[PDB]
Amino acid sequence: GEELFTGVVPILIELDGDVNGHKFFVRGEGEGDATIGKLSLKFIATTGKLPVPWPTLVTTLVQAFSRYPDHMKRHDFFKSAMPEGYVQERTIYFKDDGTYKTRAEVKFEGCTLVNRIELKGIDFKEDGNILGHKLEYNFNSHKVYITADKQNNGIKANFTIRHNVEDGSVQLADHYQQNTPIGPDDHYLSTQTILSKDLNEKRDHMVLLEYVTA
Amino acid sequence: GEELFTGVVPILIELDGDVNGHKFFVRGEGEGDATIGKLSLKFIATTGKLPVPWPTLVTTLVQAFSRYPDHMKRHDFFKSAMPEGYVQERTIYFKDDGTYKTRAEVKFEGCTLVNRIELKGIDFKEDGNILGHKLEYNFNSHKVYITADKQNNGIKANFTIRHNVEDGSVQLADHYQQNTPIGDGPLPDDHYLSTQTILSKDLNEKRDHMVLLEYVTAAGI
Repeated sequence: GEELFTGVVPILIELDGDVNGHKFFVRGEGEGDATIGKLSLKFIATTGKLPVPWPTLVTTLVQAFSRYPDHMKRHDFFKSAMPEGYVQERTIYFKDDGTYKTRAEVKFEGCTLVNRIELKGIDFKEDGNILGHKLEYNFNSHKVYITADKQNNGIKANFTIRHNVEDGSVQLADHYQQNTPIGPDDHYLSTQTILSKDLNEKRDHMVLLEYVTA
Repeated sequence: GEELFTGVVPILIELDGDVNGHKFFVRGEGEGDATIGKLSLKFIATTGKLPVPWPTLVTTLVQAFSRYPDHMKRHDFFKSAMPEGYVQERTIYFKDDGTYKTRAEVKFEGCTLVNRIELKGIDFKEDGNILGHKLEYNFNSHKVYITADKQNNGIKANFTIRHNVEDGSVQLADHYQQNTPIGDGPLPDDHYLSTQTILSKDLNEKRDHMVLLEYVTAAGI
């Protein structure tokens, strides 16, 4: 399915989220290029100020755009699932803090790639790093190891994101991933991310850029 | 229909040309937006300096990216033919000179819109405006009158490009269009396409080329 990822591909991302009863919705549009890894998206919270800081949704808000090199093309499960797409399920444990349960389907709708996500977060501490918005507006580089899932015919991944916090400590988020096709050897995805803001935009937003290679 | 023309669409253009025996090939790539009417393309002559000046190829080298406003959406024949596409057959008469006959298939091939063109030119003067490269590297604003052709289930168009000549004269090029859908399920009253075009060059680029930017909108009604 890599046949569909040569050159720039338009992207739509919709996240239906519920953290501790706090209902919110995020829409993102942009382009992705998987020849260089470039991911460029802008997200908008159509339901007010987010109850949760933007950097925690980064891992939830398209690894199909990883810049798999010539000797690692056989291992790209993500593109190969397209245009049928795949289902991405994740469990995110914020240490000493609440937890995420995310189900995501990444599929082609026409010529555009769509990532429709449902998120549920419970047992989060108010006045803490997540609900208290104490997390820095950053996302540092992380390696994500991908392995093959023998039972369900897809891939699984686990990694720990280190969120920088304003006072100076470090907030950790343990990730557990499961990808399943709708219709690979041990390698990793090295990711870089920049977070910016659009000054003409007053709705709570996030502009991100990403470089992903394997 | 028009749904494939919301937002930026990638474009590939390939020209197989035969003018007075002088064989050439032109390849073009870029993007189009039909919400604002913007075309951004770069063409390369992969076979040496063209026997004919670039401007003469402008009209031949995807009117589907014209910016039909919401109240003239019904009249957009080009978009309605997609993704199966349409055939553009054109005859171009240069006054006191030779003539172009172009057959082109503009269709969606995957997520890219492709314009494959066959061009044949005869009876051109070696000592004239075209073969002599007397035409300036520009393209002035032109209106393209569209009427509905019910018999061929498409559209026909007539317009005349005024090509500037270096001495100060004007070379005229009479155009005659006929567009035919490749499938079925695609007819607009008399309206026109007002077009602006800039022809530029990339200094990094060693091959005979042409970079253009174009703004096409629909009006008259």
